[PDB]
Amino acid sequence: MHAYLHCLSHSPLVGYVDPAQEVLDEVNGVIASARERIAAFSPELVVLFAPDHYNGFFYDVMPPFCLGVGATAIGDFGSAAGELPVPVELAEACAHAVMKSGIDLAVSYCMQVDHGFAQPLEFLLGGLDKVPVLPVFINGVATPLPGFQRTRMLGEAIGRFTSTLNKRVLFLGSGGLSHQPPVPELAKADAHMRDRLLGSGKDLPASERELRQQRVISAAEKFVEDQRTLHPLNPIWDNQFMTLLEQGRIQELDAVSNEELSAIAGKSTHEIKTWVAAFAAISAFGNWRSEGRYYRPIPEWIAGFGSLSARTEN
Amino acid sequence: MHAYLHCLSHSPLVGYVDPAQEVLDEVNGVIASARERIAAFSPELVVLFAPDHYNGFFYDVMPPFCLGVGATAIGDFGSAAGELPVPVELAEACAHAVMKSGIDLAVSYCMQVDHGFAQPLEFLLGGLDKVPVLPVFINGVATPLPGFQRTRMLGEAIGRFTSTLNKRVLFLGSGGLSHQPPVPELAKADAHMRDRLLGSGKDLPASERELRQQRVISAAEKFVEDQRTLHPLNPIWDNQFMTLLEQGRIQELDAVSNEELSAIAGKSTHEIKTWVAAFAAISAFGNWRSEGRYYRPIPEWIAGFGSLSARTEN
Amino acid sequence: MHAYLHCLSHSPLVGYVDPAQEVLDEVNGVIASARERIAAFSPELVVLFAPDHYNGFFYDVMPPFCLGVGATAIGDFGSAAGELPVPVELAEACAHAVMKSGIDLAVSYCMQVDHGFAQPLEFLLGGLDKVPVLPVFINGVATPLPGFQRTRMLGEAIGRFTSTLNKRVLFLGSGGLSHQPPVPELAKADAHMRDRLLGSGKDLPASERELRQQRVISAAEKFVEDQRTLHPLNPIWDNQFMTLLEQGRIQELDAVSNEELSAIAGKSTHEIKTWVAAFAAISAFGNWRSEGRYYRPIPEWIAGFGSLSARTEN
Amino acid sequence: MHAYLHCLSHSPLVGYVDPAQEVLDEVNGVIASARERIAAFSPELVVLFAPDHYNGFFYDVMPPFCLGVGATAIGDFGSAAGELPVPVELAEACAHAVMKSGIDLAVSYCMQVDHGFAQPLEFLLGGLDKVPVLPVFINGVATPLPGFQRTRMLGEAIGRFTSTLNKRVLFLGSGGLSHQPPVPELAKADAHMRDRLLGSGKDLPASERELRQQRVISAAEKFVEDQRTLHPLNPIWDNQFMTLLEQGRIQELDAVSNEELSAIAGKSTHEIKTWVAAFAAISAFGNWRSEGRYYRPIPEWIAGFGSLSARTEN
Amino acid sequence: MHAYLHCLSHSPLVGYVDPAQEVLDEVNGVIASARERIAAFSPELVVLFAPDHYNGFFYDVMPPFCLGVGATAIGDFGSAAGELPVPVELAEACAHAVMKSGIDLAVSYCMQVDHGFAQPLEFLLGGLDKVPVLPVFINGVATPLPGFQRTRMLGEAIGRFTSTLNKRVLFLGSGGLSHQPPVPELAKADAHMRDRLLGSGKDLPASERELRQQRVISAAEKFVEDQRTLHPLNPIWDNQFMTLLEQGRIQELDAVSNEELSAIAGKSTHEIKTWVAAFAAISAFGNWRSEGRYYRPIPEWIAGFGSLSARTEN
Amino acid sequence: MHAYLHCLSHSPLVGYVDPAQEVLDEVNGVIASARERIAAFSPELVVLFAPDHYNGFFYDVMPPFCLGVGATAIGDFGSAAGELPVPVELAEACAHAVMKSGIDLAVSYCMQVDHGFAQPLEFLLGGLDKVPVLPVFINGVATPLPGFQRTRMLGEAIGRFTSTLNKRVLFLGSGGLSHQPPVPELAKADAHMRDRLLGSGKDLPASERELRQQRVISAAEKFVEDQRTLHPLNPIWDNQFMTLLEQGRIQELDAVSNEELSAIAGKSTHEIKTWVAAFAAISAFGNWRSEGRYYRPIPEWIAGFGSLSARTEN
Repeated sequence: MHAYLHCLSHSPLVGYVDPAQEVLDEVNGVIASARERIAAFSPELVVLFAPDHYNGFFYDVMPPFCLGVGATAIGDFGSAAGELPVPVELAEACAHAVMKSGIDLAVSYCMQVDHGFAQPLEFLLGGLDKVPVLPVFINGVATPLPGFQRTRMLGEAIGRFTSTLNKRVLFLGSGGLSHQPPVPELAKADAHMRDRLLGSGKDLPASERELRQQRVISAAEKFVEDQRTLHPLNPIWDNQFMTLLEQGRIQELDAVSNEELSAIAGKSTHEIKTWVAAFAAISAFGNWRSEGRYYRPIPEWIAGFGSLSARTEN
Repeated sequence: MHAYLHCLSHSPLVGYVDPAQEVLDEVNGVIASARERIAAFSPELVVLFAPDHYNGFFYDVMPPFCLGVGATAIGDFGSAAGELPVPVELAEACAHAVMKSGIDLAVSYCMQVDHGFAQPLEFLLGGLDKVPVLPVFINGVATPLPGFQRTRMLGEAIGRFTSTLNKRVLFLGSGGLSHQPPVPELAKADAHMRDRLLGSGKDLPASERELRQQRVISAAEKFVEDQRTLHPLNPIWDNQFMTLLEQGRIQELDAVSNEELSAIAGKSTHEIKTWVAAFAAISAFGNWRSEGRYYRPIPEWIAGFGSLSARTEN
Repeated sequence: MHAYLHCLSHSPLVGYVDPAQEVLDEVNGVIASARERIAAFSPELVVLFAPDHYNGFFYDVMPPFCLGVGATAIGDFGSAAGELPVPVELAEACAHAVMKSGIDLAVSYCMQVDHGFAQPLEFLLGGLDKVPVLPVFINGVATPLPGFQRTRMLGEAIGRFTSTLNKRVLFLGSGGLSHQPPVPELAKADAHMRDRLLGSGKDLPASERELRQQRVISAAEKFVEDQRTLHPLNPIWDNQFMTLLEQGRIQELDAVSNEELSAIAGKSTHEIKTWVAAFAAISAFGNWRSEGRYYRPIPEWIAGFGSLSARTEN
Repeated sequence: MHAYLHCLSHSPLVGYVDPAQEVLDEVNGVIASARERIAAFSPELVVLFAPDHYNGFFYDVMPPFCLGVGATAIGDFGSAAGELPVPVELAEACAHAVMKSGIDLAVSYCMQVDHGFAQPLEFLLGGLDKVPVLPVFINGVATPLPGFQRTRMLGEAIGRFTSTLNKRVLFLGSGGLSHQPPVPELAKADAHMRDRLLGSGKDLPASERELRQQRVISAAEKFVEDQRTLHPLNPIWDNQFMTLLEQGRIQELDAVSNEELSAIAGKSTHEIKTWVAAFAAISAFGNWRSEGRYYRPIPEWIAGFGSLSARTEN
Repeated sequence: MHAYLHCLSHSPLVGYVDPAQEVLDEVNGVIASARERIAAFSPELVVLFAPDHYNGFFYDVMPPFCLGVGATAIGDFGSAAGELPVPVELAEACAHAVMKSGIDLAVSYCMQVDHGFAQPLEFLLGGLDKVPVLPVFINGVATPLPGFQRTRMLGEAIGRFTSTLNKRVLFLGSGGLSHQPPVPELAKADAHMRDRLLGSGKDLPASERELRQQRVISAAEKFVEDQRTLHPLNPIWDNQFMTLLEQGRIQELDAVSNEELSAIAGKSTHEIKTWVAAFAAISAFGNWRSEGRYYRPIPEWIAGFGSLSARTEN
Repeated sequence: MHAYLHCLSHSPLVGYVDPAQEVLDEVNGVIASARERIAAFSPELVVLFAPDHYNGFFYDVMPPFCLGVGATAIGDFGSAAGELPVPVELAEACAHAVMKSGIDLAVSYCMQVDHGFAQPLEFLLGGLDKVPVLPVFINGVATPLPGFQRTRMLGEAIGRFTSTLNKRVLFLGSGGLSHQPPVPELAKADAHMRDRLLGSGKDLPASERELRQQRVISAAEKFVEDQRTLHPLNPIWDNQFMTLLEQGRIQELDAVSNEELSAIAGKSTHEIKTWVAAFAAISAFGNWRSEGRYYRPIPEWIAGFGSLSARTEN
């Protein structure tokens, strides 16, 4: 059995607000190197964990985990749009096995996904339709939120299921590190914002999407001006987190509460739960080891960019 | 601490197809007696487990468990319609505590409910708005389905949470016993039926609702003609199940697989999972004992009608 | 101690309905290669697990496991007919030891067997009378059925018994993978079909045998036309099953219920229980390893053909 | 829950060879007293363990345990003949549950039974058709034989299953104590005797039945002449066995091997395994206590007559 | 051995901002009743847990727990001022034993205390110098903060130590329930505010004290105007907490993180840790039971007033 | 991960009272060799455990452990004076993690330190500002005192925290071995000495500092005259202690009570607790080994000079 893992922050701000071009070159070089490593691995199946940003899931129903038997990228932020090559029958078998294993997993047959699902596929495989995909959505914005413990459990379940497919599997994690975009809050939402959150946000007009993009860009530029306008980045905790992952010590993450993490690093950090899931999955394939570790704070994009890869040693 | 529990089959066929009027009188007498016992108990908070019949939850997102912070009865089958008195803040606290306890529970702020939520409230409390409610939906129709183990876990979580509210609590279970209405299947669904299941079933026209009601009535009359046209009722398993509940031996239900139960009693039986949840909850209040046990097969209504109650011994 | 194991689907449809001749050549090549490997091993004793198809066991008495002290092939489907070289005294000792070990095993002194016992012997050893045999029948058609747990237990018992014979042992598994021939059902059987199932099926006239063969052939051709006329094949589950066997993880099969498997793959799949027994047996000889894995779905023969071998590493 | 148990030796020699008439009166008085106690209990369901004497089960297939979904008494020795009121659906559910529990239990839809099943019903209920019955056959003549351990396990399984029927249950044990009738042996059987044992013994002519009856009568009279012509009775072991049962210490019977018992008391003693099963069953109903203990050796009938009863203390 | 426990919110706003006078009367009645119960108990030693409000402990050194061998009330808010009758030698022995038991406890020989230590003594004993005292300070304002686990451990240590003094002991808890006064924050503190926090706050001029009092009064009046200007009160969590204490289930409080509590109820809630300590202490005296439970939210005083008492049953 | 450890006695008497100059040369050679080894290691972060001598901590508050977020050396005994390069944010994260781990740790933002913190930095790194520092103060003079058990626990907590910083870490221990300077005692302190101990000792005039220095020098010369004027040195226990450390057997130090050690070696020995902490820390980095062991009693300086180093084996 063989397995390859890669986790990568996603940049909604690509071509909108940009840092010194040299840094951009370094980032692109890292991306290309990872892409080449994967192409060398030549995967057959792609498992993709990713969060959403109020595009398909809304407060009409908000599950902690969802699995997309049918998915479609809506092409936000100029990202790719269209359907995704999901192996329906395999997906249904996976859902059945996971839920039997003791995880409470919603399913969906027409899922709407955004750049959070698009960018990793484009950057790492050069298109949406290259390889069969198993999109898995993890809530990371709307409280209450799943804890680290359950996320690890979910990762292990999917890992043990896929370990018996006799294929070469690639796991992706698409959550950025500590950062804070200007995300609306339901508690302080007005009537219209509440209505958008409740389920009318599937059909946002292009004007509203552009307005939200401008909000994100302006907040990012303000964060460039000062890190205290929002939660300043925490390089210390980022390095802590990645190092904990590398040493294979995810057990120790159970001790952290959700709002512990919210207080330390800011509420948008919960995206990183995707990473945890990914790593848990690979631990079901026997021993392994990491590589390609890279990190860099970026004032221009609120995010602290990071990337990591791991590979099973057969 | 004090707690009262009651489980009762729901009859969508009330006034459409009817048995010998004497049986109807006996049923109504049982209902009235239970109602009087509850009124004697004088509850302060009502926790209500119930299934759906493709009215608010559709294959756009289908969670195994959902909790309704905001709910509204749509008045199907001539049942009551309108909003429900949900204690918002209490509901949010409950959701937080449950999910922290290790259960993966979706939430919703605008839930659509049908007779499955209406009839028990009307019959046992004389109206929707009498007491604060905590509506909890459990999937029982669309595979994959939660197992008995997880349902018991959910019940225990809610039970331990509510045990510390220092109130008098009433638990309701609204799932009928073994039966089979003519429920559409997504696997064999046509394009239009699939579209209705995917999420367009929230806005079914009155013509479609009447057509579905006529389908149910006709299938019920056919089942009256013969029990082999569909799955014949299994009185043996019904009595087995109730007796297992009475003796407080729900642990032994873990050994049963979902499609074990489907094969033995027919796929519609999964509704009874609500009952399990209810009983698990009351076990968190200390010792207790049952009463009011009653059961009777009914050819006219596909269901095998049943009812049960239990009470904590302080 | 030395042991060799081989499992192979049996094709009642050989020369009746046939696929593209190239596929036939590939199949025969695989068979010949396995035969040569066995001939290299040069066994002294053959333990043979196989199912029946209503030929000697009938509802007069239907045991879950039976051991044939005396056996005779009746030459169905043009397969070989005649007696089998059973080492009587060794067989009786085996039965005694197995039953002492805690398995409830019927015995028989005049067993009637069909192609399910003939084809593997002919194809792998070139005749019925080449080597001493221990025929063991496992029920796989008439409910209730033994579970995976007990089948594994039986395999282990026979394995530990034979491990002390100081011989070179060959284990055979003769159950096909997921498929569905047109098997009669006692529940829906008419008076005559019920009478045939009850015990009068030992003396089926050649006309009835030919009629049943024609039923099988016609149903196979219909299944060629469409896989939904009956249960479509499940390549996913087949590969799952074989991979689980190869990694030596049969323990995880205990979690599957009989009608779990029936729902996933179709009721005829229960034949594969033979395979499980075989593998369990070899695990009693110390460490081992697999080889020769091969699989291919075949529309023409309802079966999904498969084959596997394993060998102890002394 | 309520349960009553009774075990009683069966006398094939009633009216053929008789002891002093006073002893006969005492025996009949004991029988009548037990009958009255049962009639006071007023059972709803009867579970009946009994052995056979080469009348329906023959070496074509010989299971250790069998359960009769359909049964018929053939009226041997002038005993009653006709069908038995078996609750088919309940029987099938019982078989399913037992086999799931981990016991390997054959089933049969047309079972032939003899006086061993008739006499207890006539003597204790006054007819075959008074109450629903669950006939369970236990092998006690043809080696290899089930051990005490497995018999206890079977009893417990049936007990826990029936405990949830919410009925009043009566358990019967119909095996005599230590004795030895002239039973043919397959090992020393001639060609004709072997053929009769193999399966042609279902249709024994009345001449052969009368010959076998005369053999039994003559051997009984010889045993009257001397207890050393066959195995002499062992009153010590009989009292040992009953006392062990009364104190609820059946666990200690596991240490006894089958041929330990054969050597101590004679090979026909294995019938008493029925008793063990019965007692195990009642232990699943909570605490209980015994009564009516009675024993007496009888030279005239080879058997050492015994009888015992027990009752749950609610 | 005998022990009495009482916990009571402290009101810095007494006579500054006042609610409806009837509520004031009810509060005073509760206080008087508790006082009478204590006077009936007639204690010999008083253990007093209380927080501070930047009056003696400052960021020059900020311990999690401190024990005052010598203490002095500075008479803030018009509360009493002067020394406290501390049994020096007993105090030193207590410190030694506690630290030996495994708790890391600072000590101080000249401690400055404020109304948080004064009001309970005046209200419950009618003066500072009535009974010997053991003042114990618990940090509840300056992060990082001790968790519930360690606080319980501290309580148990003191409890077991005092249990062997052969005296009648009274435990006091002086932390208010959920509320939020306008407390300065070091992170956002200016140069002067930081200097005051660092240790120059021991000698605050009367002008600064009056300014801080006016800040508290104005913030309280604003909170009267709206509960969202600061964190609104959480009656649900208050009742949760008290009920958990009453049932003797403080173990379950370990699962709560500090900033869990901060998020749910507001950062000032940490005062209630005193209560936990108190209860833990009494658990070292054998069984006990509660009484006098009382609670009431008050808009006028930001606090949600509460009071509770418990007593050992000898 | 990589870690280097070094422990070294501190000599307040440098240039005041001196031994034979050859011994001085040997000491300086050892110091230089250790310095070169460290410079080869090239550390990035320095964790420094050290005691105080009544310079910043006084009986106003005396914690067992304190962590200095902000520190300043006051230049006693002619040692260096000025600020220290403390990585504020890293320090706060460390404090949070340690206290969460279950250690009760005070914090301070303006800490005053003396030669006990200065000399090791100057001698081993050539200045105060070379590397980031984490000053940690351990009480070793004022009873009650922390035990060995808790000190080891503290060391382990800091070790596991720093192990995930992905840096190269240097641990320092700055406590001398068995000795006794003329330290004032609070119990026998007069009014003025008590006032100095209570907190007025932060602002000791240069005259008082010179007087205390002269007291130390005179007591040292008297100890040169005779070792019985104070507690004579215990070379046996010193070698015992170092050997126990080298073999990695610090667990066995838990059995020693504080005043056990006080009786054996004299009350000033408690300084060595720093060493214990250091070693515990390094044990969190995996295996390691010691070197550079050196010891020598010195009559002239009351101390028994010692030095030790250890290094992780990657």
